[PDB]
Amino acid sequence: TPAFDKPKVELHVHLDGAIKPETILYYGKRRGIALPADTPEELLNIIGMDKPLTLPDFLAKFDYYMPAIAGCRDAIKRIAYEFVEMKAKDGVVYVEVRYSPHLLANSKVEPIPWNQAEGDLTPDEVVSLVNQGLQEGERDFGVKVRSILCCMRHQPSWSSEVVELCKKYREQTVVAIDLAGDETIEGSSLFPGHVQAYAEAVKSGVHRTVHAGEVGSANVVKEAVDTLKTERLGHGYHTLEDTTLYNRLRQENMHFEICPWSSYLTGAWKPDTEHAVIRFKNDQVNYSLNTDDPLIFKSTLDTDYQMTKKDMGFTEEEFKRLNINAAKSSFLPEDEKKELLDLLYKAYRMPS
Amino acid sequence: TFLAYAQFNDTEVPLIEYSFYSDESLQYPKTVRVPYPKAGAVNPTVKFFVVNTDSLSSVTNATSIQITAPASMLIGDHYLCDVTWATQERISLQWLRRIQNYSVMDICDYDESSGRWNCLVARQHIEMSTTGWVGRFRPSEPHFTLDGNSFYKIISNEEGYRHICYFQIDKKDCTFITKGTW
Ligand SMILES: *[C@@H]1O[C@H](CO)[C@@H](O[C@@H]2O[C@H](CO)[C@@H](O[C@@H]3O[C@H](CO)[C@@H](O)[C@H](O[C@H]4O[C@H](CO)[C@@H](O)[C@H](O)[C@@H]4O)[C@@H]3O)[C@H](O)[C@H]2NC(C)=O)[C@H](O)[C@H]1NC(C)=O
Ligand SMILES: *[C@@H]1O[C@H](CO)[C@@H](O[C@@H]2O[C@H](CO)[C@@H](O)[C@H](O)[C@H]2NC(C)=O)[C@H](O)[C@H]1NC(C)=O
Ligand SMILES: *[C@@H]1O[C@H](CO)[C@@H](O[C@@H]2O[C@H](CO)[C@@H](O)[C@H](O)[C@H]2NC(C)=O)[C@H](O)[C@H]1NC(C)=O
Ligand SMILES: *[C@@H]1O[C@H](CO)[C@@H](O)[C@H](O)[C@H]1NC(C)=O
Ligand SMILES: [Zn+2]
Repeated sequence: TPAFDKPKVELHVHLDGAIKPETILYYGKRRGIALPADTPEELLNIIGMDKPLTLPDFLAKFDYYMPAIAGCRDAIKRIAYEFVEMKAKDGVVYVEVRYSPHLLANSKVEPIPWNQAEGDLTPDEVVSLVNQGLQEGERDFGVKVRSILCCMRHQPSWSSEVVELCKKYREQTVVAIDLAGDETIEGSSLFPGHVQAYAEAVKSGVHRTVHAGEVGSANVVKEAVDTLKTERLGHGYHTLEDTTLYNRLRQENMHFEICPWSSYLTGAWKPDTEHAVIRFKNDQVNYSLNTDDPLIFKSTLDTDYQMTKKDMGFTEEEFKRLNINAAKSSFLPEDEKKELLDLLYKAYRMPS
Repeated sequence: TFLAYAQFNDTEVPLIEYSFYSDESLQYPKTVRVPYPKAGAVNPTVKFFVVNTDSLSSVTNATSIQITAPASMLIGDHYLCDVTWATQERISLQWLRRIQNYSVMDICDYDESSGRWNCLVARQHIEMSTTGWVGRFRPSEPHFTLDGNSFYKIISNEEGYRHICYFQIDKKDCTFITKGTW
């Protein structure tokens, strides 16, 4: 059936967003945590969307399941492992994954999340667990895997330890710091703890991406690049509203992590426009195709490719070249970035 | 210094029940009932902790550091089936899948800073079969060297004879030090 049946690269996908219905169900039962459904099957439907509802009623889908996973060291490690496998089920030969370590902890964590009581799992223990899972999975399913730690926009308090963890687990799958959460929160990009983290990132060699431009002004993107010094951009769509910045970005070779099917469902793209992306295609821009949250959008990486192919006339020749940009823009050490490309060129029938 | 221990949870393990008659003085027979998983039924589950006995308070409950288990085991039913101390601060565990032809050894070090035990996935060690099950009855136990960076373990060789193998803790491959038709 496949849209693009060749080696792919993925840079923008959320761990909390990519969990198996069956193992949520399993951990619910075990822990005695109540759940809207009982079949692994019809549970996907209560958590999953098909109509393009919006960002309010989307963040509500997390409350359904997250309580069952968080605070359970056994689960953290398992969902990590099970994830690597689902990417190997798609074409994916290299992935970077992002999650908030604080959102899975139940101890030493500012507001304890998801309504759970204290508290044994520290956010450090978490990253460790997640790593052990990703490493076991790289080995067992043969996809190269590195991770990305998230700061939350409404919680600039946390972003201090987020970058500190990033530094200590550098030797183990963590390669970059992100910043998801809520964009349309007043002057968030400027919050003190947030900017000082990204400062330490630059000062310490820790690569940087930022969720910015999804549903929000081209100024959110501006602050991401200028004050925050991002190397890549989560989504970036409403940057086609400031041609000076847009064209100075293509100039400086900015990478755009793009989620086609996510856009439709979050409401960030309205169907009566040409997608943000089709512009990027004609404009020869540095960009990648991702998925964000497969569980909640009920998708596999193929849906984002099947969409781009069908809905907007993408061709294999384009697909090849954006997967190349992806690897080029990836946050791997140079030498391994080289061998990734080597692997890509070869399976695309290109040289060295 | 340390006391390691296992915890078994039999909550949903079915009960076997049978009558016990006792001395003739006992008017009504007793029904012994015991948690016992018959084949295909629901097994116990297990967890593993290590505690430090030097730092015991008498003013605070004492802290036990869980060691989760291989994610390659957590995807389904499993058993803890060997534990062997290697050094004063190094411990080795062997886990086994409910389908007993795949098993995994972990090797864990005390982490002075964190206060926890950390087992790197690059010291893990797999053992498997396609003709049958792993081990004579369960996987064999490692015998470490004094410094605890290598160990000897009886594994089954290429032609199916059980001989002594020599591993480095962070190296997939071992060398057999005995061979033969025995
Ligand atoms: C050993 O294994 C068993 C089963 O695998 C496991 O038993 C389960 O433990 C949980 C937690 O105690 C039980 O779930 C609870 O059930 C009770 C009683 O009806 C509820 O009161 C619980 O609290 C819920 O609601 C609270 C407030 O809304 C919350 O604070 C709380 O988080 C819950 O949401 C909860 O539902 C579960 O029923 C048992 N399962 C069985 C089959 O007995 C046990 O924990 C394990 N024990 C050990 C030592 O490992
Ligand atoms: C047996 O156990 C421990 C660990 O081998 C020893 O205590 C350690 O000593 C080291 C080196 O002197 C210290 O830095 C640590 O503080 C101790 N370890 C821990 C984590 O407690 C101890 O010396 C040995 N037993 C005795 C009393 O000889
Ligand atoms: C352990 O045993 C399982 C089951 O005996 C093995 O898997 C079987 O072998 C092949 C390939 O997987 C198939 O023809 C069978 O259908 C499998 N059986 C089933 C239903 O599981 C496996 O090779 C062995 N080792 C493992 C699990 O790594
Ligand atoms: C320690 O153990 C239990 C907590 O599970 C509790 O009932 C008891 O009050 C605690 N007391 C001490 C000695 O700290
Ligand atoms: Zn995202």
